[PDB]
Formats: sequence, structure tokens, C-alpha cells
Amino acid sequence: APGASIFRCRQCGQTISRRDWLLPMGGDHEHVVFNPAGMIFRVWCFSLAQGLRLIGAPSGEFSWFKGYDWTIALCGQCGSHLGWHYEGGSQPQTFFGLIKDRLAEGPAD
Ligand SMILES: O=C1CC[C@H](N2C(=O)c3ccccc3C2=O)C(=O)N1
Ligand SMILES: [Cl-]
Ligand SMILES: [Zn+2]
Repeated sequence: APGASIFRCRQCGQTISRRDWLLPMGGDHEHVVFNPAGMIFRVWCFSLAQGLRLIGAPSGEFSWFKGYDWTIALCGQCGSHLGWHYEGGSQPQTFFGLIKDRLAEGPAD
């Protein structure tokens, strides 16, 4: 009966990822970053996620992760901006950077 197994969208409950899929990029699964508008994000990196909708074509502009291009990842249910999908890089080729405070963590179902 673990209570820290599954990450859901904090706004609607859509299943998004799992603690087991946490990915330590550059030695840490947590990355604190700012965008050009100055917003600060505490981003958790995951190997896999589901329940998202990836919007548009990838861009390398302002990428927080060297060698990766990003696409916006919205909750596929409610449209809440949950983070980004990264692609085009090496080891791994792709991963997800999701905004920790926009997810709710809980037991598996
Ligand atoms: O890796 C990334 C993900 C995208 C993120 N980003 C944003 O959060 C944003 C908002 C508005 C205009 C442009 C951007 C942008 O590049 C950013 O700054 N770096
Ligand atoms: Cl936030
Ligand atoms: Zn949602």
C-alpha cells in the first residue's frame, strides 16, 4: 500500500507519471530553472509520462538541457501546462521535464 507511487495532474487527476520513472539528468532528477519571462520552475525529470498532449514542433530556443529541443506538454485531459517534452539529444534521446508543484503524488490504483 505505498502512498507515493503515481503522479497525477493536480487540476483534474489525469494519470501522468510514476516515481519509478524519475530520471536523474546530470545527477539530479530535480532542476531549478527560469524562463525568459523570469518564472522559476522546479522541474522533475522523468523517463516516461502519459496522459499529456505535446503541442507544436520542437524548439531549441532557451533549452534548459543542452542538446535537447522542447515541446510544451499540457495535461491531455484539462490543458494545464505540466511541463515539456525534450527530444533530439543523446543518452537519453528523449525525456520529460514536468513542473513538480503542478502534479499530485499518491497511491497507485
Ligand atoms: O527548456 C525550456 C522550455 C521552454 C521554456 N520556455 C518557456 O517557459 C517560455 C515561455 C514563453 C516564451 C518562451 C519560453 C520558453 O523557452 C524555457 O525557457 N526553456
Ligand atoms: Cl508553478
Ligand atoms: Zn489536468
